[PDB]
Amino acid sequence: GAMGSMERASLIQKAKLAEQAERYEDMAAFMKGAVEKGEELSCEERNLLSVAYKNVVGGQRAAWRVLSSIEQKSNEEGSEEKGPEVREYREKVETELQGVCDTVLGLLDSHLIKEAGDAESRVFYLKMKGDYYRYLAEVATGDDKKRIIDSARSAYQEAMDISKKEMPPTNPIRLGLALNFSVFHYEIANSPEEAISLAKTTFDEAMADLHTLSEDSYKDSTLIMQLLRDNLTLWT
Amino acid sequence: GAMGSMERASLIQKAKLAEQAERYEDMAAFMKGAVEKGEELSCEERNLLSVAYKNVVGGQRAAWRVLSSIEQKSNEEGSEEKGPEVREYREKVETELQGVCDTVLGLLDSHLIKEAGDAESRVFYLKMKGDYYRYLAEVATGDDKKRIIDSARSAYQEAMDISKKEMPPTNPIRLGLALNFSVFHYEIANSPEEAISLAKTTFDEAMADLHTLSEDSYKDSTLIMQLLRDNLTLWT
Amino acid sequence: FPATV
Amino acid sequence: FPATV
Ligand SMILES: [Ca+2]
Ligand SMILES: [Ca+2]
Ligand SMILES: [Ca+2]
Ligand SMILES: [Ca+2]
Ligand SMILES: [Ca+2]
Ligand SMILES: [Ca+2]
Ligand SMILES: [Ca+2]
Ligand SMILES: [Ca+2]
Ligand SMILES: [Cl-]
Ligand SMILES: [Cl-]
Repeated sequence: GAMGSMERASLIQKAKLAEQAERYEDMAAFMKGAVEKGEELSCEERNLLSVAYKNVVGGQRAAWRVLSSIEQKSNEEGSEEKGPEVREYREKVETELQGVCDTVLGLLDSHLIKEAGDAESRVFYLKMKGDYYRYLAEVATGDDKKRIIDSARSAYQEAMDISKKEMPPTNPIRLGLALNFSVFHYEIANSPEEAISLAKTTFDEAMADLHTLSEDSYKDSTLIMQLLRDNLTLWT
Repeated sequence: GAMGSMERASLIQKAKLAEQAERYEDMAAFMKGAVEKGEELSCEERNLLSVAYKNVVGGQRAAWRVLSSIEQKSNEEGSEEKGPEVREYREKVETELQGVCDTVLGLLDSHLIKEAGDAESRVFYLKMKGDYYRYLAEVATGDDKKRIIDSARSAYQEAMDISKKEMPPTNPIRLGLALNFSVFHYEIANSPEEAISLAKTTFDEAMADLHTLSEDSYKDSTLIMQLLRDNLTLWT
Repeated sequence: FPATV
Repeated sequence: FPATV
């Protein structure tokens, strides 16, 4: 580990600087270093980890989609042969993306999830596991596609089960988990009805619990509820 | 060179794909590979090279500015001591930026400039030399700052001399050169009057030659003329 | 593309 | 910051 010689607190400090500078690859490397110190992460630190990798993989996914669209067009009737370059470069980006996913999944397996006992941490990490398997599924085309999809499903489902038992329906982690699992259903699992049912039930159960919340908690929850509504509007 | 085994045409093709995918680090690496094939670059290829590195260094410069501002605030009276981390990370970004500048300057010196005989190529490359020395000057604080500034000045001045002899006053390369040299004067050389004089003379001489142009050339030239006007408005 | 967090 | 190209 290139970050092995840097203090944990310094890695966290620098991750926050990297975020301010929109240097998300650096941010992710600092946070990977912090995880590899072996101590559990605080709430703030978990969110630094997720922001960093979300931004890195988000850029890769966007690039992959551009290149995949170009590649698809190249394989239409009437398209002139341009050689192996589009496929090669799409493959390059794909391999980089898979590498980032494998890095995140590796951190979760060694050893964030096994040490996470509180619902807020455990659900957070299992949601991340589902998310990064979902990103692997987006680019999968081979013999392991079904197993990758099932890995995402299994992680999300464990997170859902804990969240329903241990968290209020307005909890932002619970809401975000449901949002993303709903998208998994729609986009990955070919289950649009399940996606819609989950988003609607999640929204409605949160609505009914808003009365319990402070002004600041209400703002946090209603933000994510609006994302559920946005997806429902897209899908209906 | 990691790109040594890839065909020149494939590197160019992939640079164009990387641009579409907003993968500017990849784009720059492909174009560096293409330059290192040893052949001269076409107009289109020169512009691919410049776009790639402009985007890479532009991101680094933006990050450097964020971190420098944080560092400056940390050295104000009343600011709590936070340790060496801000300086260290600013230095990290700075070193990366200097590395990209040195890479570009290296390509220009080995051997793009010496083989560039036409005004359009030679001015383009000398403008680039001035630009990347200017970026080095932005972060310079030591004993070589004066020499870095003089290197930028010298490159810009050679480009200006050729452009005035060999190009019409509306030529976009000539206009962009003048725009950037004017900014050098204002921001680097502590010469705001020279900056303003250059921008105004450039604008006025271009205005007088627009009548010679096609509709499409007029659009190209007037776009850059508006940037000169924008700077003049900022500075007066 | 749908919203995720 | 001023415009450059
Ligand atoms: Ca320590
Ligand atoms: Ca044809
Ligand atoms: Ca592949
Ligand atoms: Ca139905
Ligand atoms: Ca060849
Ligand atoms: Ca104090
Ligand atoms: Ca330095
Ligand atoms: Ca004056
Ligand atoms: Cl490639
Ligand atoms: Cl550092």
